[PDB]
Amino acid sequence: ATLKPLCPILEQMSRLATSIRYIDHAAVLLHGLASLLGLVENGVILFVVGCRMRQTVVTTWVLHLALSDLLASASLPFFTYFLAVGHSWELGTTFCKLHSSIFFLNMFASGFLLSAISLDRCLQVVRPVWAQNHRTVAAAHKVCLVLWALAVLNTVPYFVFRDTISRLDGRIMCYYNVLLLNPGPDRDATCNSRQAALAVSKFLLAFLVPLAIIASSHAAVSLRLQHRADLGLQHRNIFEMLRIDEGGGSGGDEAEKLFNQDVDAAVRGILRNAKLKPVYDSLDAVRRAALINMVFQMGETGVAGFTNSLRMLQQKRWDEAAVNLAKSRWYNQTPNRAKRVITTFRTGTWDAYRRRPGRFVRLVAAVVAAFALCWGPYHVFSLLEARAHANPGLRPLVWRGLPFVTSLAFFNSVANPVLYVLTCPDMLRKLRRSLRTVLESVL
Ligand SMILES: CN([C@@H]1CCc2c(c3ccccc3n2CC(=O)O)C1)S(=O)(=O)c1ccc(F)cc1
Ligand SMILES: CCCCCCCC/C=C\CCCCCCCC(=O)O
Ligand SMILES: CCCCCCCC/C=C\CCCCCCCC(=O)O
Repeated sequence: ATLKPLCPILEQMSRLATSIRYIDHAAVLLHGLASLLGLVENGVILFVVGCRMRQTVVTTWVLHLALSDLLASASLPFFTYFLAVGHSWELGTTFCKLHSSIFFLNMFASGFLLSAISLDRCLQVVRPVWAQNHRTVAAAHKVCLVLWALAVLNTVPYFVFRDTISRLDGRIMCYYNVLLLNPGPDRDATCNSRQAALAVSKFLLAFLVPLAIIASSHAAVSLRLQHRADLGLQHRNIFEMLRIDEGGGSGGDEAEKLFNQDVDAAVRGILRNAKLKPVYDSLDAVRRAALINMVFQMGETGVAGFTNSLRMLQQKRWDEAAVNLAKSRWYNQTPNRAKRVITTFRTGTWDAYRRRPGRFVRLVAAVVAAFALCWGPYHVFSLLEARAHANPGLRPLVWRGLPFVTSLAFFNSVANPVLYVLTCPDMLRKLRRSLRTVLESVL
């Protein structure tokens, strides 16, 4: 036989005269239905958004946001089995680590994605010139891959410090064991230090900091839109295009700004090139603005690569240039930012990017609301559990609330897909269409 040293928080939990267990069937059914609903709801969401819906940047955020919830409701039926046998983990040690990791993986992922969403909207409003030339779908996909890697990285310690602990009544707990690996000379000290180190860091990186970014990005937008509304109602600013001085301040540090919008710098480069300058002189003010965007999107070298297209613009053969530009890799990989430039060359009319209002606003505000209401109460008790190492009086209070608010965060994965439909008419329409098509196939 063996013997492991445990933290005082655990030892009391390991001591609460019979092998017979009482089964709360109500919780079994409650978590049972939540498993099926959670899998089916997020299941059809991924299909509707990903297969039968036009792919943009915002729908990419939601797509990954529905993927983490799918994994979250995949671990749920194993937790139902846990309750079915009277609160006991009977599926080995390695499966205990993996099952627990999913909960934390979904936690960090959801907190990072809600941050990315708020920042994507912020860049769209605060820096219009940059956004229209770089906010592509492929970039949105690339960002998510980084976020998941950081999500996995932050769930590494929780995988390590999970362990199965035998009780005195026969049950087997699956919970924290901060002494499992590399315990210091002082067990009591390292029990408290690394426990608070987990509760505090998880509270900041995955909740408080997301909420801070969300609220901070929300205030920047509302003020920027108010200023823009005042500019639009001015007679002078009627046909103005590619503005920068909306944020105020001087215009001397334009070459040093992140998410750059230095329009003047590109113009000097255009005149420096022997290929682009005579073409630039041929075009009118509107078609010059579209040429600058091309320089912004692929650089001077790439724009000078379209020989036949430049020759067509210089002779004012617009429709002929439009046909040529449409058969390129530039238009094939990023159609949205490309179609806007090509059409400008055709019509000779400018289409304002800052005219287009944001989408999925009702969706994000609803998911955030559910996010703060489900993970809110959880972190409150989690921080108290770390505090309960020095104060013994808080311990019975933790044993009551923590099992509930944990299941509350669990049910967050079941709430979101319902909220997706109620705040997005396009989603609901596309769903009833698929539903009707499916039912018609049988008849
Ligand atoms: C009910 N059991 C755990 C409660 C807390 C908890 C569990 C769990 C499983 C996966 C992911 C997270 C989980 N949490 C919350 C957390 O890890 O912070 C099961 S229990 O009987 O072992 C238990 C009951 C009361 C308690 F205070 C601690 C553990
Ligand atoms: C296993 C059961 C659940 C399966 C439901 C349907 C799965 C298919 C979902 C969409 C697949 C194609 C997605 C294409 C968009 C890629 C966007 C991205 O992930 O960056
Ligand atoms: C499965 C149980 C989990 C449910 C947790 C609660 C989820 C819903 C949270 C609050 C949603 C409120 C939405 C706020 C926007 C209201 C829409 C409006 O009036 O414009």
